[PDB]
Amino acid sequence: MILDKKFHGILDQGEGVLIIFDEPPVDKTYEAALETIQNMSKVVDSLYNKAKKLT
Amino acid sequence: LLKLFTTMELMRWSTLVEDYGMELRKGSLESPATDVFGSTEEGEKRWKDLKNRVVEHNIRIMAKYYTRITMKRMAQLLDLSVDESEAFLSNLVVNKTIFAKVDRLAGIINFQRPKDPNNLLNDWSQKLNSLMSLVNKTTHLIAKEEMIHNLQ
Amino acid sequence: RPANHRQLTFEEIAKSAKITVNEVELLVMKALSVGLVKGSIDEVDKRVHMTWVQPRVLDLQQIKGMKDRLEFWCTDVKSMEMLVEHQAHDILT
Amino acid sequence: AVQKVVVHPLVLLSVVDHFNRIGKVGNQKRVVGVLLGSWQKKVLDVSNSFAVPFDEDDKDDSVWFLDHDYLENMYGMFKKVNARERIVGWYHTGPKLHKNDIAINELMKRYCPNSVLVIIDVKPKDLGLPTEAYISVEEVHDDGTPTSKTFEHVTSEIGAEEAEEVGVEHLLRDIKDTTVGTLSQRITNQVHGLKGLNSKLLDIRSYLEKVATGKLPINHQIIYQLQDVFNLLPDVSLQEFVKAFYLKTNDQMVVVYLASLIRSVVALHNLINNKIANRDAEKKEG
Repeated sequence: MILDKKFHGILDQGEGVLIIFDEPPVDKTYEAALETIQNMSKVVDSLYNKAKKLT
Repeated sequence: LLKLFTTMELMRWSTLVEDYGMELRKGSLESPATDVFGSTEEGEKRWKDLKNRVVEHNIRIMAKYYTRITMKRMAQLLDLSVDESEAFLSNLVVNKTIFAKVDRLAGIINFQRPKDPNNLLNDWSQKLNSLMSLVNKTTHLIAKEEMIHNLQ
Repeated sequence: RPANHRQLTFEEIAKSAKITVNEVELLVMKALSVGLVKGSIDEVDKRVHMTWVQPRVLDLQQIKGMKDRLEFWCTDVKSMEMLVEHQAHDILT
Repeated sequence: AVQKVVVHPLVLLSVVDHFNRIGKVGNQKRVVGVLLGSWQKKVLDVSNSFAVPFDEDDKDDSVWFLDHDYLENMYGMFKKVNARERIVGWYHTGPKLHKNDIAINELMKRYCPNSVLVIIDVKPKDLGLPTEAYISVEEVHDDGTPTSKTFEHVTSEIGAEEAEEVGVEHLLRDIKDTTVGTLSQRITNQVHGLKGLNSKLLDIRSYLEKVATGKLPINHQIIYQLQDVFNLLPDVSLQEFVKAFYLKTNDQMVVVYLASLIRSVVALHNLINNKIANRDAEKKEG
């Protein structure tokens, strides 16, 4: 059920220690990574227009 | 009633044992104590759930203070077994103890020290501390600056 | 001690109050019950952390130390103002 | 009772008129003006005011000259032309609070309701806010001193409702609006250290002077709260706030990626037009 991600937790065999944690700011790295991936096409297309007009 | 009002200091119930005993003995006032103990089981439920109710209520009072009373030592000062303290925790899981921290190795519990998001908790504390120092510093500074004007 | 590891332990309380280690919890519990202190200690091993408190009588070493730390804060804010404003006024204005 | 007040700049420009109609006589004393406002609502709102001939004595401070007929006639005609505003209090232009102000304010405490007091400066050289609302209420003191009139500082704000913003903005033509961004922020971040430096440096010198050379109790009781709040920040070791520096510095990294990426997007039209315009204008020029 942790592999199913229904709640926050992780098991243990050697020590049996239970740890519960969460990561609230999920909407930052998604929007940032999408801006990087979308801007890659912008810079590459710019290099296509300049590479087309120069050579 | 004053001991049950607020700020319940951790005291021994043995002092209340003779108080309840004389409460059953004296007939000048609160006479129907034998009527409280009329039924063979109802009075026992009122007494066991009474001492249980105050031994949970004092936990709810000391839970506001973050002093880390170290309930492992508290179980030694109260002279009771840790098993019925685990049953008391079984009363806390229905008493909304979800805001707590336990330990696998030791037995000390923590009613504080959350994950502490710095954007909410330390944000709030720094806001009230810094701003309170700013406006509180602002009031008595010029207020005293007006208090010294009368010396001329 | 206003600064420099304000954190302390119950040894000074039990030593100054000639009381046992079993009653220091009731002592700090009464101290929090009166309402003159708000200290909450997150310790594991026995420690004494305190918070806001009022002298209410007098302190001359805290008047002189108040002038020392106060003048230090003032000259540090002045030093940061001259430092940042020195080149900041010349490059931004 | 009253948490904050609202003072329009019209009364302070009427103090500019107090400094205009002097006539170069050589007195320039604390001319007392009759402050007007709206005491109905919990917040105080000054709309306009007027003045009354006020003259004191050189040596004796207890001399004060007011007028009841002029107050009832100016207030009667002002109420006849505008009945939405009534008497509230007064104000003096003197920078120092004299002892006679309890007797001057006592008249408008008897005849008028609880009057608010405002101390301003004759010369606009003070960088701080010139208006300080001082409520005239009697407070019980813990030391046992007899109950007397106490002037507690009430916070004040200088705002205009509809027209005075337009008139001030048109008459100045030099001040700038909010204008969030580089200049309005960096100016505050540059001069703010002087804005606190002149206040604190201007206060703690006479404060430290009155520490050793002080008598006539200055309410030393509040000094314990002063140094207490000053000692409520005992140079935190910053151990717990490290992760907060990681959060604010991570937002700094977000601003880095936004600046670099967005500016890299802005470089498109420039680094394209610079070529397609120059080479085509050059190849088609002749």
